[PDB]
Amino acid sequence: CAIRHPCHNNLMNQIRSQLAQLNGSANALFILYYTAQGEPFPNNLDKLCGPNVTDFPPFHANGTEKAKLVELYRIVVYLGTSLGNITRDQKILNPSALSLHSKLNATADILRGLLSNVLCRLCSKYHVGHVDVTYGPDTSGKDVFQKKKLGCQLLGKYKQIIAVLAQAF
Amino acid sequence: VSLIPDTPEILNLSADFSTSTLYLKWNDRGSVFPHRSNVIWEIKVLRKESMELVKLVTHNTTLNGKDTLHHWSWASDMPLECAIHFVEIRCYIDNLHFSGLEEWSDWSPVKNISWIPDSQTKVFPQDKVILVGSDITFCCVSQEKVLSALIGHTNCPLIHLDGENVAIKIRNISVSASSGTNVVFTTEDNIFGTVIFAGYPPDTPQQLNCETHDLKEIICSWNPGRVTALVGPRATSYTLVESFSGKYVRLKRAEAPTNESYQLLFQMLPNQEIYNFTLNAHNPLGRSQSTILVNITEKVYPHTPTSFKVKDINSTAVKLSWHLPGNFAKINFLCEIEIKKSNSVQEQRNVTIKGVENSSYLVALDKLNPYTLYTFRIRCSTETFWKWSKWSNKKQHLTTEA
Amino acid sequence: LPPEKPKNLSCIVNEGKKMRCEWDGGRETHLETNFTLKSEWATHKFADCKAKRDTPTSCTVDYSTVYFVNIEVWVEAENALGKVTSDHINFDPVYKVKPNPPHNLSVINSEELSSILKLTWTNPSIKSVIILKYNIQYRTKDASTWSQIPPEDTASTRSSFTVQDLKPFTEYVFRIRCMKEDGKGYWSDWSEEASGITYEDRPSKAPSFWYKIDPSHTQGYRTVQLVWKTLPPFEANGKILDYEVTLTRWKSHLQNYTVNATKLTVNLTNDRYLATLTVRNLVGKSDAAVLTIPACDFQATHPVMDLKAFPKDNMLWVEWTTPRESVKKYILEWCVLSDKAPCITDWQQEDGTVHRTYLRGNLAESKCYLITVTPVYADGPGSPESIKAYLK
Ligand SMILES: *[C@@H]1O[C@H](CO)[C@@H](O[C@@H]2O[C@H](CO)[C@@H](O)[C@H](O)[C@H]2NC(C)=O)[C@H](O)[C@H]1NC(C)=O
Ligand SMILES: *[C@@H]1O[C@H](CO)[C@@H](O[C@@H]2O[C@H](CO)[C@@H](O)[C@H](O)[C@H]2NC(C)=O)[C@H](O)[C@H]1NC(C)=O
Ligand SMILES: *[C@@H]1O[C@H](CO)[C@@H](O[C@@H]2O[C@H](CO)[C@@H](O)[C@H](O)[C@H]2NC(C)=O)[C@H](O)[C@H]1NC(C)=O
Ligand SMILES: *[C@@H]1O[C@H](CO)[C@@H](O[C@@H]2O[C@H](CO)[C@@H](O)[C@H](O)[C@H]2NC(C)=O)[C@H](O)[C@H]1NC(C)=O
Ligand SMILES: *[C@@H]1O[C@H](CO)[C@@H](O[C@@H]2O[C@H](CO)[C@@H](O)[C@H](O)[C@H]2NC(C)=O)[C@H](O)[C@H]1NC(C)=O
Ligand SMILES: *[C@@H]1O[C@H](CO)[C@@H](O)[C@H](O)[C@H]1NC(C)=O
Ligand SMILES: *[C@@H]1O[C@H](CO)[C@@H](O)[C@H](O)[C@H]1NC(C)=O
Ligand SMILES: *[C@@H]1O[C@H](CO)[C@@H](O)[C@H](O)[C@H]1NC(C)=O
Ligand SMILES: *[C@@H]1O[C@H](CO)[C@@H](O)[C@H](O)[C@H]1NC(C)=O
Ligand SMILES: *[C@@H]1O[C@H](CO)[C@@H](O)[C@H](O)[C@H]1NC(C)=O
Repeated sequence: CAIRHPCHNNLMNQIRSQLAQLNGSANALFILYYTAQGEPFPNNLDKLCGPNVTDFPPFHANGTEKAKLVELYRIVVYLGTSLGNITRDQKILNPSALSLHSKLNATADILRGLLSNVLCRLCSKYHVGHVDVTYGPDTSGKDVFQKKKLGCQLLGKYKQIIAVLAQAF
Repeated sequence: VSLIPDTPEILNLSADFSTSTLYLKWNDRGSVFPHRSNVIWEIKVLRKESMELVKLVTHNTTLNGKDTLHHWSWASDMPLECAIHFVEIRCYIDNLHFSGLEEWSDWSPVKNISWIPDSQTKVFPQDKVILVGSDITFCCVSQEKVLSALIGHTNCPLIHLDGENVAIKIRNISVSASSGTNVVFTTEDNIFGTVIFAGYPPDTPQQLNCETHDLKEIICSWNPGRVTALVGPRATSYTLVESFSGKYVRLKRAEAPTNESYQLLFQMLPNQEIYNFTLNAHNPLGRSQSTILVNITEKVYPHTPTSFKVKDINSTAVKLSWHLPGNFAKINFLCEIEIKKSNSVQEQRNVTIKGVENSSYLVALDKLNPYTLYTFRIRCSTETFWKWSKWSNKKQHLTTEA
Repeated sequence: LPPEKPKNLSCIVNEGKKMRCEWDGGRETHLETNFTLKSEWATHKFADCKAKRDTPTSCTVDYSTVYFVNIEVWVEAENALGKVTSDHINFDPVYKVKPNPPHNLSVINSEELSSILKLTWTNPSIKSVIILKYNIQYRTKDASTWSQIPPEDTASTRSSFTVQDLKPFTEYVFRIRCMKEDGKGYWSDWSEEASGITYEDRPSKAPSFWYKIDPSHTQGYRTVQLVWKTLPPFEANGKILDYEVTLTRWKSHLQNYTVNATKLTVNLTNDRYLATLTVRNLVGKSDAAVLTIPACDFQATHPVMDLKAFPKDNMLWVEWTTPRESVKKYILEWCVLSDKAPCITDWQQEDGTVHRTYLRGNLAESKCYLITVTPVYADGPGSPESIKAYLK
């Protein structure tokens, strides 16, 4: 892992507080997103912004701490990539909104912080050395309506998974 | 006798699914008819199981009894990927030297085109940009029943098509927002929709004038008119081109929080003395332009002097020396030095100074009093009258008295 | 001249903005130096803080601050000859957070209760991340030193607090600041001052009063003069509305008056009477005093002996020997003997136990005052005595 200096010891409480803040910021970001997306979206939320994604890393609550941390690392990597893509798409489509972009940037910063913390913990405790990460395509493009729908569904799934992780850890 | 024209045959038919238009071509058998009789060709465009939507007529004549190809195109109001379209043609010859009756010829054999599904998109068109107030029809092809459709939370009525397809006729659309309005088709368990863009043509850029700070480049700015309501990759792009020389520069819209007025850099060409600019504006809906002719010598705006000192020898009073960047070695200057007394009076005087290289300048004075709480201030102009240069930092360095 | 280690490595984080770290200067070393601050997340570093040459005081950071993530920061200074680095520390930026003061402080009074007050405020946006503890200081309308509230009460995140054991009709000012709960961190600035006011429950113990009578005007008909002092605006507990005095005796008299002023003129008979004075406020249930007016013909009834009044110092101190076993109260009067003009008298009430006191008036110098002491007994006042005394 090429650790420069040993980590702290309160990493568990740190990542718990980070997960709580992530749940809160994710709820707020989802509200802002389905409020600022458009007019036909809030009326048909159950069909447009359903929490169903064709590909998402699963999570096992009954698993061990090491497996839970590995799954959390994979999930936060995927969430960071998808959040960067969605932020780029939203900046391209609607440059007027600013609070949405600020919330997206804050969420990305907190996600990167949690990623660094969990990597530090996993490399200082179990000495995993290296992890396996799979990268995919953009999975959203060439269609404005499909972009919007996929972004809203991804944000809903992210809100659900962060509400689950807040209680899991 | 009864003169019946020969039944024409359709050579080839095609369609452009991008802009939803049809292409028809045929060759009249003029080689058989030697006379130069006038003819008329009528083309009927019938769709959705012989509905006879539109009928056109084209008046032509045989070119000296020869066979030449004629091309005819028409833009359909409904996307070609929504329903089938048939087309047939027939002719009626009218000979001036014929005595018998003349009837209409039989219709050409049927020639239809059907769009085969090659993409996953189900609503047409896709990301179309039209003028505000234009009439457009949206179609949604699918295999299941459609419940309703709505764009501006209106729930407009829907019309039926041949096979399990529906369409909506939205007349006199309204102005769209930064994002296109969603034309969704609520199915039983899914929702398919697209976006439409309604923008205005680019307004003519008014207030097009520009001066120069130095004889090296020109900065010509302007302001747009009415907002086109189009932001993103479809926004307008202004381009300034030169008439005589032909050089052109392009403005960049990278950063989103843009300024109110758009400036533009244009490097000066060696020894022209005459500038005749012509600004261009592009947009997927329209275009505008505006020209202006200025004299770069008289349209000059000097810069404020920086890093100047107030000191001289024990002789007569201070000879100032200011620094002014740029290239003015050919033209002279008219820096008016305003001297102010002890909050009592302020006399005015101006002296001419020839241009020099990119360095400081030199000037002389004449019989200034002792200290008397004197202060200095300079504002340069030019022999050609224009806006005077901005004021610099005031100094009050006094040559020793008594 | 190598610069010494820039030690003492002070650093502070601010809420809503970026952090900044400080250091020590050392000797002048007569050479230009550029301090290069460093950052380290133990996994990835960032840009180095370059201290501006015009004012190289703390730092100029560029990265956003994130909590619950440790970071190692140290100072690096180097002149034209030599290189030396400062020590390293590992701290959490969540502890050095300096919160914002609460805003929109509100104060509302309670009904029928004067000591109990209510204090409501609004917590800042940092209440969701950390636990805030409060420190409230209160003082009266005009005070130099504030009163500290025991910090053991305001030791948790709360939106409202109730103050008690307060005096009625006393305006008070409040202010509050907040910081982290565990005591680690810097205190926030003081909030805006909010005024308040208590209730007006009930007046003081008794509005003491004294009667004045003239001789027989028309064959036994005598005029009585009732006068009383104004209660100061700390015992009346509210604005004075009106005074109410009742009088009844001799099987036939029963009256009540609501005169707004202190002076009222009523003509009574020669028979005795019982006085009872109340002062009604906006609440009610006032207190009542008592006074016994004597009969027609009474003798000296134990006059006062050994009366004295003297200077030394700055106030005429009256004194007398202890009277007989039965004495109710002392109410002495005094006026100045002005030439070619009559005198108007003032008065004040004293308890039965007190035998020496100082008068409270607006006396002047180089004047002669005739102080008369009237001993009040159970069955009417006694024979008074007078004495003259200068001021200076
Ligand atoms: C429309 O045009 C198509 C041509 O694509 C016609 O389909 C032809 O039908 C004849 C006899 O029905 C066949 O011999 C050809 O092989 C078909 N061509 C194909 C499949 O490419 C069709 O008949 C025309 N008319 C209608 C109503 O669809
Ligand atoms: C298309 O609709 C717009 C508004 O929906 C119409 O604009 C109105 O026009 C009337 C008179 O023509 C005005 O009194 C209104 O103030 C206009 N309203 C707005 C919002 O502009 C427009 O006239 C319609 N087009 C046609 C051809 O009728
Ligand atoms: C700039 O030079 C042109 C010469 O080509 C002047 O003439 C204009 O030329 C453009 C060519 O696109 C025409 O569209 C204009 O109608 C012409 N104008 C006239 C008055 O003939 C042009 O006038 C010059 N610019 C200015 C500002 O005078
Ligand atoms: C554009 O500006 C130049 C410079 O001011 C003008 O050139 C001047 O022409 C007058 C003749 O009327 C001469 O007396 C000056 O000496 C010239 N100034 C120079 C050469 O620096 C030129 O005439 C202007 N163009 C027009 C069309 O008026
Ligand atoms: C305190 O009450 C005032 C009303 O008296 C309000 O202050 C507003 O605060 C917001 C955001 O801080 C500003 O945009 C408004 O301009 C303020 N004034 C008004 C009249 O709304 C608000 O209710 C409270 N503010 C705070 C900081 O607690
Ligand atoms: C320096 O250390 C002293 C402790 O003696 C104290 O003033 C503070 O902690 C430090 N101050 C600065 C400005 O670094
Ligand atoms: C600061 O001083 C150092 C001396 O070692 C020099 O190398 C550097 O260029 C100076 N400027 C900055 C911005 O660091
Ligand atoms: C005063 O006495 C009169 C006697 O009838 C009575 O009517 C009135 O209510 C009394 N007022 C008060 C304030 O007690
Ligand atoms: C007289 O009484 C009235 C209330 O009836 C009130 O104005 C005040 O107590 C008195 N007036 C003055 C001038 O003091
Ligand atoms: C004053 O007293 C006399 C008694 O002789 C009588 O007129 C009445 O009681 C009083 N009059 C007034 C106006 O107070």
